[PDB]
Amino acid sequence: PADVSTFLAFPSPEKLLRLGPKSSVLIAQQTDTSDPEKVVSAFLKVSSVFKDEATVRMAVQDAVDALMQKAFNSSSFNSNTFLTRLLVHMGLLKSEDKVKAIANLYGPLMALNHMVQQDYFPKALAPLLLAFVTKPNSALESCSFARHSLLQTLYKV
Amino acid sequence: MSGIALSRLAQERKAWRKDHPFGFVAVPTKNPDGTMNLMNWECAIPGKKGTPWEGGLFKLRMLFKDDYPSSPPKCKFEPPLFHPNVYPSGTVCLSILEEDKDWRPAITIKQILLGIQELLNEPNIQSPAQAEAYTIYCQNRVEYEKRVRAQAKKFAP
Repeated sequence: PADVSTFLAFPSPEKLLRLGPKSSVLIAQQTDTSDPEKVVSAFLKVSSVFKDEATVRMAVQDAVDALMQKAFNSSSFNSNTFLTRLLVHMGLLKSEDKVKAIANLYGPLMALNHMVQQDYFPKALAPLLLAFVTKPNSALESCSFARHSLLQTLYKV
Repeated sequence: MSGIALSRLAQERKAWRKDHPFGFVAVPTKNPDGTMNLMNWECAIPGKKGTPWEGGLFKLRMLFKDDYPSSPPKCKFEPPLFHPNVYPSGTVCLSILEEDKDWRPAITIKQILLGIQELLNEPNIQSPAQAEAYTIYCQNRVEYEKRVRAQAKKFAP
């Protein structure tokens, strides 16, 4: 077996699957969704293990859904802050504080592709996400497939 | 150990008081004991005539660090403004306000305030500081200008 903390510390597809059949619930349960920064962190760590393979894709998508549903459904959760910090951590928007933008945006983009199609997703965030995913950026250009996919999906929101 | 910063700031205050652009305000705040706090200035920038910012008076605080002028002052609109290059915190971005960019001793308070005034109607769309204003500017210019005019009227003296 595995635990959520160990998974978040050193994310891997295998560790996610080892969390068990209820991994999605556990990731959400163990994340302090009252803090947008922590939600961005969990979202990116979970999405970092995305692989276009049945079991992993499902595990990542389910975890993203449980986490974001829990975060977004709180009337006190600032969805705009979440989006801003997500863009900052993805290296698409600058910030006043120093952050270590992730190296690979493939997983995050594929996770977002799934997220924006869910009922819990605040549609008001779609235009902002679209603006920053379409904006020129080397990291995004390296993940053309995932980028084009997410944009095509955003056009349908 | 801010003696060097204070020496320069005292001269900048005298220079500003002697001559500055009409409509602009830049005055040191006061310490509890009544003396001037040259490290914290309350300023105001008038919208440029002929632009959607006309009529508005935008207040900002200029904060100087102890190592000034090796470092540029931190400029923050109070309250924060709707503009692509102004962070939600109110901090405004300019190349001349970045130590690793164009900040140099030759830069004056007049140059900074005039630079920020110019930035108002001529944003740097390539380097946004907020997702909101950037998104609207790029997706609906007419709507963006409408929001700018409303904000200018809101802050009209």
